[PDB]
Amino acid sequence: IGGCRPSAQSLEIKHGDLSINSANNHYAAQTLSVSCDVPANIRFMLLRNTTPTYSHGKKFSVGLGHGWDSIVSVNGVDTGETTMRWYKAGTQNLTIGSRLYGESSKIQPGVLSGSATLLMILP
Amino acid sequence: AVSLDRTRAVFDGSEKSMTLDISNDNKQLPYLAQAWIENENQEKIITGPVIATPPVQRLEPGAKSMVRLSTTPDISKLPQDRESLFYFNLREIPPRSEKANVLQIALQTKIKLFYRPAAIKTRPNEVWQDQLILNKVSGGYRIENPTPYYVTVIGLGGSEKQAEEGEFETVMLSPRSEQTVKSANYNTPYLSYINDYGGRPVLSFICNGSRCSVK
Repeated sequence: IGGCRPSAQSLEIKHGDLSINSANNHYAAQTLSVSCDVPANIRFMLLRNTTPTYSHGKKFSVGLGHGWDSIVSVNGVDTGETTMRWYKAGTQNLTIGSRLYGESSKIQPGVLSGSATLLMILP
Repeated sequence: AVSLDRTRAVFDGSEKSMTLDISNDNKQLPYLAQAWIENENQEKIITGPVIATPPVQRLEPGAKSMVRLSTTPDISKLPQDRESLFYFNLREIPPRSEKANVLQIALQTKIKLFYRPAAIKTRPNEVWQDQLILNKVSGGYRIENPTPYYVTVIGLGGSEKQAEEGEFETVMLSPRSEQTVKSANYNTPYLSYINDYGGRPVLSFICNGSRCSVK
């Protein structure tokens, strides 16, 4: 009978104006709201579309182009996944964070663009 | 932006196909919707025994539509006395960003898709979950599922409220199987699960020694 409902707004993490000098280590976040009519449990997993230019160990990341990467996080986790629980009906928030560059930044700046998939596995 | 109408899907094997309603809840932007099936190990499969159509479609803002799940002849290779597990996936594709320096996040939803052969079709007023058996053992309970259906257990406590509020790691029992979980000892165990429709019933157990069954 249908379940939790995430907000419909487009999810775009905007870093805005960025200078080739001061572009790395920038940070920007987006907040996705989720309303459930019954107590619930949802597992969120990040999946990469754009391939990372650099290596980041265990941290999840995507490619923003022109020699630039981004470490994406959910609810403050860089690991790549997190679970949210509703002990009762209501709205809970999931925050997505984005930190730039990493490793050997021998960039070639010029308008960054990238993307990742936020998967919700329902029990 | 693109939502689904349920949390799990049951495919009655007596039918040839069924549909699921999807909706683009975003009112300003059009989205593409990708649908596909994965096997029990979450590996995408494109040649059956179960398929989704269309693989991709466009939804204007606020538009409503659906995805059709169908079977191929190979569906007969599956066991007929129990459920087989698949997963349904729906991933959105937002329009390219109009601004510069942007990380787009696309939502995807995966739900359990239960293939239920006609041979084990149930009567809409039947509850196979009350056949479950809880055997008290060191550290918890050995839960038995003698039915031909998958059972998703979400709660287990000493009381009704504990079963539905208490912290518990959800486990899904495959048909005709058993699994052991850690937990305190309860004089009158209460277990909660999620049924075919998303309902979350609670079962009260009575114990005969270390053997507990539904009252």
